[PDB]
Amino acid sequence: KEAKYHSRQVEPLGKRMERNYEFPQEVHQDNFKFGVATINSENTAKEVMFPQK
Amino acid sequence: MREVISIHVGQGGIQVGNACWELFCLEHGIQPDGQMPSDDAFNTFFSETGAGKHVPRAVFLDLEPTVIDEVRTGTYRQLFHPEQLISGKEDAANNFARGHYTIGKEIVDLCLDRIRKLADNCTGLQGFLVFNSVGGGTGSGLGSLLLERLSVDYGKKSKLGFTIYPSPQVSTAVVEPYNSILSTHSLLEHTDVAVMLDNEAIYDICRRNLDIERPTYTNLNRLIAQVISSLTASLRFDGALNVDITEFQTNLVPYPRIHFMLSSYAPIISAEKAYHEQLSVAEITNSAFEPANMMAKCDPRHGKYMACSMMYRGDVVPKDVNASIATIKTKRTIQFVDWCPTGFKVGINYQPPTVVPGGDLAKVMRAVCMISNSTAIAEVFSRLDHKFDLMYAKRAFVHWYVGEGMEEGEFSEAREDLAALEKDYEEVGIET
Amino acid sequence: MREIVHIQGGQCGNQIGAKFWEVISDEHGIDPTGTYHGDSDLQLERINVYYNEATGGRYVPRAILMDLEPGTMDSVRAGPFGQLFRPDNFVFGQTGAGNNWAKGHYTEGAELIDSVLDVVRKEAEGCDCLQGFQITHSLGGGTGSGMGTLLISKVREEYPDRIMETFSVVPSPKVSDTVVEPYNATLSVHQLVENADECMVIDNEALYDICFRTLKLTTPTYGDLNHLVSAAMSGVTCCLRFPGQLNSDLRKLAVNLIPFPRLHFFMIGFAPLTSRGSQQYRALTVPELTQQMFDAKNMMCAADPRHGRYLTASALFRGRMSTKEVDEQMLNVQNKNSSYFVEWIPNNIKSSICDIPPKGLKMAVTFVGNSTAIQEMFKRVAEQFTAMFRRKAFLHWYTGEGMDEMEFTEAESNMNDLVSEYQQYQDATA
Amino acid sequence: MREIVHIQGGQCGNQIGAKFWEVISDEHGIDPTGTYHGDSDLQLERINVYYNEATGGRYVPRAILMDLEPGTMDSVRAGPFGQLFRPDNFVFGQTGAGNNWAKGHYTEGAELIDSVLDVVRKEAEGCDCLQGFQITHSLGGGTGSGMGTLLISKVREEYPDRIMETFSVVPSPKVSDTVVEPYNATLSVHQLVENADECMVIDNEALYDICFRTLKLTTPTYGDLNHLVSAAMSGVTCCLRFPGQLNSDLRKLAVNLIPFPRLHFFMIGFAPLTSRGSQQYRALTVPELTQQMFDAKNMMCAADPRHGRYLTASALFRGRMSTKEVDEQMLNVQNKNSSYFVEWIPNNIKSSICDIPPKGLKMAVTFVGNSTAIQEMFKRVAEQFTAMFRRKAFLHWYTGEGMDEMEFTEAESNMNDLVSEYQQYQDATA
Amino acid sequence: TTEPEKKFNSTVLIGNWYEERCDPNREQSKFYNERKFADNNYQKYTLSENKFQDTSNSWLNFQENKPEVKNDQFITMNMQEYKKPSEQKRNSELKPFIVKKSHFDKNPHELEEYREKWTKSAHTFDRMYLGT
Ligand SMILES: Nc1nc2c(ncn2[C@@H]2O[C@H](COP(=O)(O)OP(=O)(O)OP(=O)(O)O)[C@@H](O)[C@H]2O)c(=O)[nH]1
Ligand SMILES: Nc1nc2c(ncn2[C@@H]2O[C@H](COP(=O)(O)OP(=O)(O)O)[C@@H](O)[C@H]2O)c(=O)[nH]1
Ligand SMILES: Nc1nc2c(ncn2[C@@H]2O[C@H](COP(=O)(O)OP(=O)(O)O)[C@@H](O)[C@H]2O)c(=O)[nH]1
Ligand SMILES: [Mg+2]
Repeated sequence: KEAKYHSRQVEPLGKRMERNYEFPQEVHQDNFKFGVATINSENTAKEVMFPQK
Repeated sequence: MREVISIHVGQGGIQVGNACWELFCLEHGIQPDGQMPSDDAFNTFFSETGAGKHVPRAVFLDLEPTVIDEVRTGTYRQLFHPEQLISGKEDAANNFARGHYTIGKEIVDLCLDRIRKLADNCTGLQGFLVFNSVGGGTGSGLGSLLLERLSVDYGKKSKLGFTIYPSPQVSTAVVEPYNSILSTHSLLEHTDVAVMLDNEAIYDICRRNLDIERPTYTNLNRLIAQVISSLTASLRFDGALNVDITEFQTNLVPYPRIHFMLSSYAPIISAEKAYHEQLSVAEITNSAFEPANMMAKCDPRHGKYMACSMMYRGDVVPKDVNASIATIKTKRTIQFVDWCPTGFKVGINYQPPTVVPGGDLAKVMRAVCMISNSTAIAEVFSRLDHKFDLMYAKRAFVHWYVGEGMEEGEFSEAREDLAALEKDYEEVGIET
Repeated sequence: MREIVHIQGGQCGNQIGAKFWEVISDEHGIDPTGTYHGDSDLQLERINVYYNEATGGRYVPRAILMDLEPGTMDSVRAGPFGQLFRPDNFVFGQTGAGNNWAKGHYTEGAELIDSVLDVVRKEAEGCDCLQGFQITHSLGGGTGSGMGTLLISKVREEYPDRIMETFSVVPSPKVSDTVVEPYNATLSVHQLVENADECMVIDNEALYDICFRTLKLTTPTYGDLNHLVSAAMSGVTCCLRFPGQLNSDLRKLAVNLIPFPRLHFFMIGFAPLTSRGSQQYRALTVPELTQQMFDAKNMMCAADPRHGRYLTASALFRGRMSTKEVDEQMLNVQNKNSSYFVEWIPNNIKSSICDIPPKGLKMAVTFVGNSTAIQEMFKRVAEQFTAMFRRKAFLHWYTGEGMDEMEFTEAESNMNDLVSEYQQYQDATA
Repeated sequence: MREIVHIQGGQCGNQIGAKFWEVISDEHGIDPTGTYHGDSDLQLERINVYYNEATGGRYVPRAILMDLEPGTMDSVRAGPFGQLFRPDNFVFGQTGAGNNWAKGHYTEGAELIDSVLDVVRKEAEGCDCLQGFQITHSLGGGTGSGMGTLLISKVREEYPDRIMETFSVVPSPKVSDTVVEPYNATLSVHQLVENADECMVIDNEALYDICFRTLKLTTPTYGDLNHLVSAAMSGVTCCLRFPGQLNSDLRKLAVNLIPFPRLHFFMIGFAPLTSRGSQQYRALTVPELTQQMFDAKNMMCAADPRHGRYLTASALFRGRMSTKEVDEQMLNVQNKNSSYFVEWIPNNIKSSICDIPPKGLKMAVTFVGNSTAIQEMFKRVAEQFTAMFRRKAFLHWYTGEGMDEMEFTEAESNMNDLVSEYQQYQDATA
Repeated sequence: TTEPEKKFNSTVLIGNWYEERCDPNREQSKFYNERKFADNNYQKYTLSENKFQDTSNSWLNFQENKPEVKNDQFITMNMQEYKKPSEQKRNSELKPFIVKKSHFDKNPHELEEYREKWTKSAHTFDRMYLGT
């Protein structure tokens, strides 16, 4: 009953301040881990020479 | 085959070692009982008991029983070896002479016995890590005595000191400048590498980046543990460019006296506002050098840079590292010492950071931990010298020290040593 | 026959060799299990140049992996093609050198080198008649730069008539990863110049430039760099292992590239190199192979070849072609760029032809050039060295393991003299 | 099957035997009802060594319980595992000895020993090939120290060829329990040097300090001390009962540890001993076992073994391990402690290996040592005896049964001769 | 600063408490989670037992509770090593570095995809020798 003081959902006891966002739960819940991207590795690296074709 | 021994003294060191040991155990997947559920990287920190669990290579020392007993009764009761948790009976009570002349002399023998019984099992000892808050009597005294004993008992083995100097204005005790300056004199000629960890900087980082306005000690300990893991991960995780403990002092120490470095870590963002951005390598390495993110309350813009060693962990690429370092060199606000054309050392590791459930930190691929030797560090020594001088002008609190057996004239020697140290810094900092 | 052994040290050298042996095995049709599975008879025709036989008919390379830290071999043994190497040949210390030249050359290297020298002696007496030694190492690392060159001295003092080959990866200031490259680099090259019969230099920044510009792939890797360097390795000796119009060995190159005994530092290059998307637009011809082989941007070094004059050049062609096109176009390129070729040595370009091209390609070219442009590398390295040394920075750690500043003074004086001597002939006129 | 019979008298001997038989039954899987319920077949080939077979498939120990008072046997029969002993092997008087050696060795012992001699003879020809006798008793008491030693004399007269070992609980000066120890202590110790082939000393003070320092248990009782002694004595004859790589019996130990007929006093020790907190936290290896077994404070005797030099030592490893490590451990401990070993005899440490570790462990070590530091206990006892005898205190109680001071003087003289002759080898140089 | 004799029941921090807390015969060994480990009263309304360490009842023969010990405690070298030449395998413990078990030994499928992946793939050996 004191939860809604505008001082609880802010500056809580050693915890995250409740910036209440809503993430897309269809993804993003199991093992997603931030970052810009997977730094997409260039297709073909070591067979550009000796093309094997 | 490669191992390092960890020493904790003073309740601050104990409480930060606790945080280090949740993090290492969770990183290696070991449950609190010490058993592994289901290669041999753990050999860096742990040792097989012969059948089943693993035991850490750590020792805890204190003259006050409460913290050690809380450790013995906490959730990690079944992990630590029972007779390496050395506890005394009566606390030093912020008196450096108490912890260095009367009470610590009785416990140093047991500590040395345990250190020997740990080192004989080890075969490829990399070195020692030591944790101790500086402003406390028992911490300073036992750190000094242990370091002095070890330097003559073992000789040339590397030793790393993770010291927490007092904040510029924020303070807890009222006499901690005295024991801080004394312990600094003691460890100046005994420690190969000492790092700065004044707490007010961590409070600022937690307030700004983590956005927690009332942080508790656990968060600070968690950050320090993350930094330790970042430093050490190269020994127990494969990487494209690995660096050992011995590959720190060979590249960070221009002169034998100058071995105090300050560290920074990045990225520090909560999971709440990290999903919204990308955190590329260039911006994380810029934030690493950004002055307010240094966990030492010193302004790097007020002095020159001497040497920078940075560890990248995750999926970083050497071309990206070179592209970032070129921009850092191009930037004008940061200038290096004249007689070092190149001053960067770079390490790269694959295993991305781990996150503790219920913690504040967030789980990314790319992380950077930077350790810098710079000429700007003289400010903290000057301000502590001033605080010492104001108190020592009228011999305040001197009786509490002189009645414990420590000689009156010892303070003058430490004062002269500090003056010599700042003289050496200002002499090195000039260009040719 | 005219057989040559492989030894390697330092992590950079081990990474280079771990892919060079892959290239050799792929060319000769040898599986990672050591059993031949090729199709042609010429594949086993000169397998002796690099391989030994064991009971049961399996092949083993004669390479000796040697250093102070076991982690890199712990990695490479689990890696691809790590099963070929003889498990006895691995020799590693338990301390590591910590990128300190003193620790890698005086206190740990001298102690450890007895076993590796013994195994080298055994492998040397094993062959019917040795041709020479070839080395892969990096000059920026402590254990490599020190222990490798000490081993070179020890091998030279016993085998004064054989050939010495070194592939040295020198530190360029553009991509710097350590703080102490100049010291150990100059210390290593001091001893290297007196004993090595041939040394050619490679640059990581130059390799990055090649990978960005010619192949145009967005994410280069150490594997890619090692592979192209290994192709350069193979192209030198392919003529020694396969028949051709004009067979030319290591001693051929030695007599034909070195006018004076102290000028044995080279820069190399490989052609063709094309991007994946443009590989079908190019129509493989000797003319374009030559124009690419002489491109300045295609060199594997930071040295700019048009900043100086070529003392001599050599080309190794692989594949089937007429000799008339090759030598006529060699004359053409010599005439059109006569300003960049020294005048008192007429006809200063070697041509050699081998009838077996590399895998998957019809024609290939390997270029080795001795020119005066390489002085810039030593100039910048010496500048860094003197900047660090004038203040005695990082010096007491080198001094604490038996050396003094007199050695460093001698090294810098010798290298400055070397640079002056190397540039002397550039302005020499007939 | 080279069996041995067991004899015990006095309260201490009865308690030690009660715990020893419990330990042996636990090792061999025997119920308190005497029914076998083991798992492996290795528990039955040598079950006849300690147990005779009765009707119904049950087993009975071949032990003799002897005393001057009925309370001791009334307690042991009521205690656990009291159903193993047959009622016939109990033998007791009705008067008691009262710590009076004369009463237990001249008046009551002489008239009572006929029955015990009869029963021990019956048990002796019960077995096919007797191996020897083992006795457990205390010298500081009356009935044990008198009647048991007189029985020792009689049995040695009857069987000169068999071997007799004794486990003697001597009075320790620190833990003083009775006021008339030195008299009967000297009187007993005289009568062992002529008969006992092996004697092993045990001290209650040493047991207490072991429990307080190594075990760190707050409230030890006599049960734990008995358990320690039972384990230590059981580890002696493991090789005789179980297969192993190097079998060794009591005769081997005697020949291998006795340089001269009058030096048959030993101090024993057991390993590994650790507290309850550190049960899982330390590793069981041959180096750790051999490091602990040679600790000065781990011995079962109050004497400090680092004040003298060993003549011979013997170790009986149990479990499965490598023999090279064992032998190298003895060689290392012999080289690092050359000052604590007599020099004119080389290789004075014996090794034995049995493949069956005790229940609840995986390796164990029993150590038996003959060293010149054992004489301190005899010197202290001699001092007490002389000081108490110069005033003829308590002497009339002994003289009241035809006992004379002439043989008191002879006993103390012979014991002093023992001390002198046994310590003169400490400084003997070849 | 020396050891004190027993003064208080095991449950306090007077000297030498840990051992008798580890001892299982004492009723103190086995404590409750709501005893300490408690943020607030309303969170939990039923106890749970946690037990103090994992120690056997008898100080000696302390390697009990390990199922492997009973299994391997009655084996000797002869039965261990001389079983039968038909189904005998080597039990010696070689040097760690010699048994690294490289990647292709770890997974064989890579091995047979390789070869026709990159071995014997499009070699063109043309020799201009007039006799050949
Ligand atoms: N960052 C951090 N600092 C701590 C911690 N604990 C104590 N400190 C600092 O240490 C200073 C005093 O030293 P303490 O560690 O508390 O105690 P001590 O050094 O062992 O000396 P004593 O008080 O005599 O026991 C305080 O001013 C704190 O700022 C901790 O857990 N984390
Ligand atoms: N070609 C190649 N060079 C590498 C690789 N890894 C590191 N290097 C080079 O090795 C140099 C550092 O050498 P270092 O490790 O100190 O030599 P060490 O002391 O003998 O181990 C760097 O300048 C890199 O350019 C690789 O995988 N391939
Ligand atoms: N270790 C041990 N010592 C005992 C035990 N019972 C008695 N003693 C020792 O034996 C001594 C007394 O022996 P005593 O009973 O008079 O021998 P007795 O007269 O022959 O029966 C005391 O000093 C005790 O220390 C026991 O159960 N265990
Ligand atoms: Mg405290």
